[PDB]
Amino acid sequence: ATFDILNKCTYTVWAAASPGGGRRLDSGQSWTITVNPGTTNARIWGRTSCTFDANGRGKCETGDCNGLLECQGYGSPPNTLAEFALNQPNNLDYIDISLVDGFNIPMDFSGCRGIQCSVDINGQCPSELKAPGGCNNPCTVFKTNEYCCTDGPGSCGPTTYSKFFKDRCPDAYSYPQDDKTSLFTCPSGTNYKVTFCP
Repeated sequence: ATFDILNKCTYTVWAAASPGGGRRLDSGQSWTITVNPGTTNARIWGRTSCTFDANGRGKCETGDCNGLLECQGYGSPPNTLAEFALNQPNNLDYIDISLVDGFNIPMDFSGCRGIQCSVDINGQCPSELKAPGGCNNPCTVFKTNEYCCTDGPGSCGPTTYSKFFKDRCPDAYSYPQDDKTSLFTCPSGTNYKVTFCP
């Protein structure tokens, strides 16, 4: 599948992908990548307030991936995520926006349907969850089963903190087991667009 990733934010977003790497996107810029069928565990995000040297090493305020421009692994929360797994059984791609590793930049993820989390989550973030440049999920910050769902299927459910996210972005995962209303599929062969600040 192809992914067009577009920055419509008024500020530079250093886009990142696992797998795929990373690119500086100033306002209005785009980066198109191919992710092969069968890839699972994949994600596209944006990073704010980065600084990189001529070799691409440095540090981002949000979403930092081991201090590289061209990521080779996941970023540090808080980071809004476009998650996907391609060509799964019955020729299905499974897509979602997740807030389980936090929020940093508003996002639209579109394929056979549009998913969008665009409200001002940073401006409204509870003080328990605030981070520089974003809003953490309570699971990242408070490590208990109530928010992290480690104790098995059905052992957790929505909390006051996850409802903060879900009330604002009903279609994105707000806690780890938030699948019924956050996990979507498209037919394999669909191509995708991820847009920052839609």
